[PDB]
Amino acid sequence: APSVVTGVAQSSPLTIVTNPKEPRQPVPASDGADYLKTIPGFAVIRNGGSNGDPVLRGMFGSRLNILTNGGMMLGACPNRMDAPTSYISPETYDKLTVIKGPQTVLWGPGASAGTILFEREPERFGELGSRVNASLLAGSNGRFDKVLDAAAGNRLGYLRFTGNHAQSDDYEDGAGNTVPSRWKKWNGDVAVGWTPDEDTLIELTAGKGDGEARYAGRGMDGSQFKRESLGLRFVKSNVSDVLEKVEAQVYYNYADAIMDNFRLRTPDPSSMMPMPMASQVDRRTLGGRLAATWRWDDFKLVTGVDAMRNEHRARGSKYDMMTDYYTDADQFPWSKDAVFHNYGAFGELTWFAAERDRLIGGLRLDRASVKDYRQTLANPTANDTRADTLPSGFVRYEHDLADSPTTLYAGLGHAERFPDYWELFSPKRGPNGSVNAFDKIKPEKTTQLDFGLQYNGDKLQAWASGYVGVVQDFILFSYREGMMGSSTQATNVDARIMGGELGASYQLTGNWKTDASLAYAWGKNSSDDRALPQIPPLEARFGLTYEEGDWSAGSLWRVVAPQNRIARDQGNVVGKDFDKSAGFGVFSLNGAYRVTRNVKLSAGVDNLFDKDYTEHLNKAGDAGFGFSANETVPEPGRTFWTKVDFSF
Ligand SMILES: [Cu+2]
Repeated sequence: APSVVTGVAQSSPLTIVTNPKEPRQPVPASDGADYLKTIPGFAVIRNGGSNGDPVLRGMFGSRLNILTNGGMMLGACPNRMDAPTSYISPETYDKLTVIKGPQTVLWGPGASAGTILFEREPERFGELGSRVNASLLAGSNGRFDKVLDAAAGNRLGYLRFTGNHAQSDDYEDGAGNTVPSRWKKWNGDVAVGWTPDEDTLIELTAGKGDGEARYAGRGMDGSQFKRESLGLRFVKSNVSDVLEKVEAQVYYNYADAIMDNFRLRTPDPSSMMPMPMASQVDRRTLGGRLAATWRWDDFKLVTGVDAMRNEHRARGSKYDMMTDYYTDADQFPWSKDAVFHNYGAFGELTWFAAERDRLIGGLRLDRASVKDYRQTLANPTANDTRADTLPSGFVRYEHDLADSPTTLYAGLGHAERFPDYWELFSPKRGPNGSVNAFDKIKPEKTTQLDFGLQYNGDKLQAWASGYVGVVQDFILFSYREGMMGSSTQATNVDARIMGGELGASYQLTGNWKTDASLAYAWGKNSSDDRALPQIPPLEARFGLTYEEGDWSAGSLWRVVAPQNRIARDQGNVVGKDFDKSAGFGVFSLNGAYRVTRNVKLSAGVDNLFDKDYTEHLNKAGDAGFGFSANETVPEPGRTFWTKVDFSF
């Protein structure tokens, strides 16, 4: 029976696995963050119509470790207008995996909050054959998506093409105002795979993508988000009796971004930027991974190394005051400001004691350097390099109850994250006493305890996952004051965090089903005896479902508490806290019909009751567009969408 997705269970301890090709009930804006909105734990900062910044249990930014096909794609805007999830079209992947908390060491450094894994799976052709999947979505406000996934091959290897094109106009809020929010996005990507015998795979991949998006939050819109990307991966299997797998992969991703104030808006003569202005930035990322999995019937061991160089450059437009001329950014040389390296080694080990007891541990050690290539701002850290060695690891114990189909789990984790591009270069001020941020921001050290349970019964599925943690040298942003616009200062503080997520799924009759989910996050700034900023409020979802093995309808109610813990004028590189937030409820409806084996119809109405509201985390709306300099960007009002999936 064909459904429409509205939440995801925790399928295993701390681990959520979904297929991002299923329709989702608050229809996602064709980016990475909106596909995480359905998973309890995740909030999204809103910037406009798309390209939100994702947040997991209140943690922001590089604390989330988002990988696409094992590789890592970093954007270039100093103010994270193109966060790593903005280059992702989840409709083109096949699997989405979320691992909550510092509880894997297999996928790179600094995963304090969690790991997110969008991946393509290799084809499985036997005889000579072909396969086409395609989808079309029309919705309110000029929403149109077009998605294609096609492949061909036999048992010796395959060609696969995936690609999408998606766009929408400005949406409107619960009060009929239109919000600066149009966007456009395309992606094209090729993969060639060689399977010379059943144990061997060599796959080669490349693609490009591009997009634009109007940003209600910011003083500039994204007129270009160019992506060029390349990858190679080698996998052998059954190398020996113990050696079960050897994986090597190299990835190259390149981001090339243009933000300006004149292509998607007109400059605004009251603001700090009253003339046409364009900012061009790029980000070149090269990395790879080598890994061996060993298996001997009571133990599994995975050992590997991984590396990563990333480079960052900028160049602006000019504008002559006495001529009204305007020279563009591409008429000038790129100016490097930062290069980052990381090398790491890792080991993860599982013990299958009995069949109701499981022990997992992992360790990883990291060498992480950054060089500051800025010559001026003169620059007291010009051409300075700095590094650190960061041990990280975790232990998880899982035990199944002999009685019921219940699983309990507890785990302890410790993660050290080196500061990222935004934490060292983007803040105009560093800590009191510092020459700048690059010199003094210390790495972040998180120590967290994760616990929860699973119940998979006949009519009743349920899961919970809680966390408690301290964070030493949490990298906090303080906007505090303005002097020519708002300027930030990065600092290090100690903090306490705690929260959890739970959910439940009950089968009423054979056709009727209802589910629920709750998500909480709490955070204290222990160094200053106040709350942590940018924490989302407690939130709850209720769904009702009718399936008749041919077609289904669904109802959804999202209920969100107010947030009364705020730390005004503090936050991250993207947003600051200003006001306690109002709660709200939003109701939604969906159906689905299987027309034939190949053609599946879906449709929904989002926010049926046209609620006027704003999430706590959304950006502070511009004021060049009519906002009171602090009101946050409003969520869309009533919206309809319809989608056809065909798989011939
Ligand atoms: Cu920008």
